[PDB]
Amino acid sequence: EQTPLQEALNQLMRQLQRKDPSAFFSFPVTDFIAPGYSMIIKHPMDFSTMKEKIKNNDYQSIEELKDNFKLMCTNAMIYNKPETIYYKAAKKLLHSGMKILSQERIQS
Ligand SMILES: COc1cc(-c2cn(C)c(=O)c3cnccc23)c(OC)cc1CN(C)C
Ligand SMILES: [Cl-]
Ligand SMILES: [Cl-]
Ligand SMILES: [Cl-]
Ligand SMILES: [Mg+2]
Ligand SMILES: [Zn+2]
Ligand SMILES: [Zn+2]
Repeated sequence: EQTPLQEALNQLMRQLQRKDPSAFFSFPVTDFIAPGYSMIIKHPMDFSTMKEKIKNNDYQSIEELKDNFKLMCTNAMIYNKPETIYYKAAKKLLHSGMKILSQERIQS
C-alpha cells in the first residue's frame, strides 16, 4: 500500500530513466569503473538510490527528488572533464529531466 506521493514519485522516475538509454545513471559509480571517484565525489547519487529512498518513505516532496536528480547530474560534471562522454551525457539528461520535473505553481 503506497501513498499518493510515492505513486507520483514512481511515475516521475519512469519518465526520467527513459531519458538515460545508455544506463550511465542507473547504479552507483564505483572506483573500479571510475578511478579515484570516491576521493573526489563525497555526496554520490544515482537512480537506484533514489528508488530505494522512495520505497523507504525518505522523500517529503517532489522538490526533494528533483534536487537529488540535479545532484546526480552535477556530480558527473565535477568528476569528468568537459570533453568527455559522461559530462555531455549529464548535461543532456539534466536538461531533458528538468523539462519533466519543472512546473508553474498551482493556486486555488
Ligand atoms: C560505460 O559503462 C558505464 C559507465 C558508467 C559511468 C557513469 N558515470 C555517471 C560516470 O561519471 C562515469 C565516469 N567514468 C567512467 C564511468 C562512468 C557507469 O556508472 C554506474 C556504469 C557503466 C556500465 N554500463 C553497462 C552502463
Ligand atoms: Cl552498472
Ligand atoms: Cl547544464
Ligand atoms: Cl547548458
Ligand atoms: Mg517547498
Ligand atoms: Zn530544492
Ligand atoms: Zn545547462
